Amino acid sequence: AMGSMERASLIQKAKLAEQAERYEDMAAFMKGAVEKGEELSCEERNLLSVAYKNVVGGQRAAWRVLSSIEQKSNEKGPEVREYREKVETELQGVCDTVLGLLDSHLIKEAGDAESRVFYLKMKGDYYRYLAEVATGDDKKRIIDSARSAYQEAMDISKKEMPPTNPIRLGLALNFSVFHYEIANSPEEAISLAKTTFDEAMADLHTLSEDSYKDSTLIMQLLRDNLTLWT
Amino acid sequence: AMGSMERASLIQKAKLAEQAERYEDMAAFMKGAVEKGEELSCEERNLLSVAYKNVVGGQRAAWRVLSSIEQKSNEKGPEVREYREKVETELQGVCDTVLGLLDSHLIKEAGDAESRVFYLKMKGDYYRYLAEVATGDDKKRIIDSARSAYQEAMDISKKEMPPTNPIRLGLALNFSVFHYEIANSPEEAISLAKTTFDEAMADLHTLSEDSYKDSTLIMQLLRDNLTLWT
Amino acid sequence: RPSSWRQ
Amino acid sequence: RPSSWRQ
Ligand SMILES: *Cc1ccc(-n2ccnc2-c2ccccc2)c(C(F)(F)F)c1
Ligand SMILES: *Cc1ccc(-n2ccnc2-c2ccccc2)c(C(F)(F)F)c1
Ligand SMILES: [Ca+2]
Ligand SMILES: [Ca+2]
Ligand SMILES: [Ca+2]
Ligand SMILES: [Ca+2]
Ligand SMILES: [Cl-]
Ligand SMILES: [Cl-]
Repeated sequence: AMGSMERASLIQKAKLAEQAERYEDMAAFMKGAVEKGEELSCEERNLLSVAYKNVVGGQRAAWRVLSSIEQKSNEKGPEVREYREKVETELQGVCDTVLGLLDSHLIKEAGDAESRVFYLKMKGDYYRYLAEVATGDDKKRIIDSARSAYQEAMDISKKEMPPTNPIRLGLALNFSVFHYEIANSPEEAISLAKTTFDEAMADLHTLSEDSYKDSTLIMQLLRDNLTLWT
Repeated sequence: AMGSMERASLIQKAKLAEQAERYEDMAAFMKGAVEKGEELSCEERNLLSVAYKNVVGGQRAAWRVLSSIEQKSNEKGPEVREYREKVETELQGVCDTVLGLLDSHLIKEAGDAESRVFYLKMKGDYYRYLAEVATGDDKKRIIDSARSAYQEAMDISKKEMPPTNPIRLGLALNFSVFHYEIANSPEEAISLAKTTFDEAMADLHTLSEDSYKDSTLIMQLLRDNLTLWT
Repeated sequence: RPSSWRQ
Repeated sequence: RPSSWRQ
């Protein structure tokens, strides 16, 4: 639907939509920008991620509210299940849209470590969101798709980025959450968070004041999870 | 689109959507319920109002952000104006939808003071939201449509309701805001807020503890505006 | 901006 | 619920 709008205008409108807290619009503008077929800059990748994370974050929060109501009712009519299913189908549609952009063709064109890790982290995240609602015969395959994307991103990040790099840290944070919440592997989650935190700490001395702030912010999230989990 | 869903199911799903903070869904469910053609109960009127107030409230907040950016740019390309216009058109569409439900046929079937005042207050509010964005040749007529709806609601409320009735108080509060922000009549706004507050204060002695809480909550909003305006 | 009715 | 990456 964005085919007639200039790439630069889509990016500009995505930034306006962010300021206006219109995240559905923001995601639609960024989808249009991706579909222009050019690679995305660092700033543009961040806009894409912010837009879809906010859209799917609202859907996930709503799904959790409805799932809790549904579980209490099963301890009435079909309405709670029907509405939870409606929200779930919408959420799955957004995840499928993001995964489709990554597969056509953001990942295959991403050769630099920063871009490839970013997109593989996204792929892991959106399969993780699908896994949160999955219950059928493809749930194990959904979980393995998330794991495989995160693992490839981890392998690249360890070879190509310093331990304080914000995308490397955020990837490790999210893969640890995957281990804890999705894969039923709390020890792996804790080990990954601890090792990531400690290796970043030992590399902070190389950073400028601004980079130090970026890295320590994400390290604090790792610490918050370790405090919750231990 | 809700024609195949039972009225009771639409109401139930509106309540679930509220709990899930899915206000667009909530508004769609309540629109479907209104279109069943039956009058709405007190609780159902509240659901209708909450749903649309939240939808249009988000649109108004976004419109104000974009309008401020646009005005700073006019002190670049067409994108800010284009996107403000997109949000504005959406907002106008929601207001037109609400006004259409009121005109077909909620108001004409509302004979009790509580329902008729409620719907006329809504009519004033949604014309007021249209007036906030209006700039063309029908802006004076939009303002007069809001004024006329509020005035009819005021006349009924003064004849049929005690001065502490929450709908009477909320109507007076919103009509005062109309005077201050839309009609360029700050003295009328202040007078209305003061007279409403004082007449409610003098009637609090008749109320139960729970009704006292309901009325004093809205009186506090009148006081907040008087403090801002004087 | 003044307060109109809110929950 | 633990924290995944957030702004
Ligand atoms: C998933 C993730 C992890 C970190 C960051 N982030 C935080 C601060 N800077 C960055 C960043 C900057 C440039 C490239 C990659 C990451 C993000 C964010 F970019 F979305 F903020 C996302
Ligand atoms: C516009 C408006 C004004 C007051 C109220 N309100 C607050 C508390 N109770 C009520 C009420 C109850 C029953 C009928 C009408 C009003 C509302 C609200 F109902 F939306 F809360 C709205
Ligand atoms: Ca072009
Ligand atoms: Ca490339
Ligand atoms: Ca029926
Ligand atoms: Ca009637
Ligand atoms: Cl549904
Ligand atoms: Cl636009």
